Amino acid sequence: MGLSDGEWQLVLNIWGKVEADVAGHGQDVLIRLFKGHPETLEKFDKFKHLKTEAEMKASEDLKKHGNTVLTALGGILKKKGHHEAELKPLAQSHATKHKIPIKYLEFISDAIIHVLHSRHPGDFGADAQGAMNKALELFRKDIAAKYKELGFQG
Ligand code: HEM
Repeated sequence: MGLSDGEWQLVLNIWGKVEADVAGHGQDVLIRLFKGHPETLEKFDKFKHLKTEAEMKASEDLKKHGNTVLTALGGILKKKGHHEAELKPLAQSHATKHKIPIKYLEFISDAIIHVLHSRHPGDFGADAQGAMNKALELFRKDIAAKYKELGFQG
């Protein structure tokens, strides 16, 4: 499931563009997720009134959470697969506290890739698309393994 040095470079190069506006990207990611898959929004009680993209875009609380999400994922990707320590706390909370079905991680992955297409069409070429998909697939695999280790079957 691993990535070559080349594939990681493609990943970290496009990620570098995300780093110019982590909160903006994070915001757009959660908007895509919540609009494409409303069942995910149901996990955030404090966002229940947010129904339209405009309402979501206007929420600084949602933007702040977007920042929190991509900051954590950024820490993980920069480790190039060597992300045990970063994944431990995240699997623990998401498996045992928030109880986020593993499927929803695939949805947020899709949403991340969508935002990258939206914001960086010049720089997010097909090689970088393939590599990002691989990187997110590794992330999902490793966390899904932790979920089961923790007894979370959702
Ligand atoms: C790339 C995947 C994800 C990353 C990196 C991520 C990261 C985080 C982080 C860092 C936090 C705060 C610390 C913590 O509680 O662990 C958090 C909280 C949370 N996450 Fe995630 N998350 C991801 C996916 C998801 C998805 C897909 C959902 C729901 C469909 C979700 C639901 C939540 C909820 C409900 C909280 C608590 C929010 C609050 O009460 O303020 N997460 N996430």
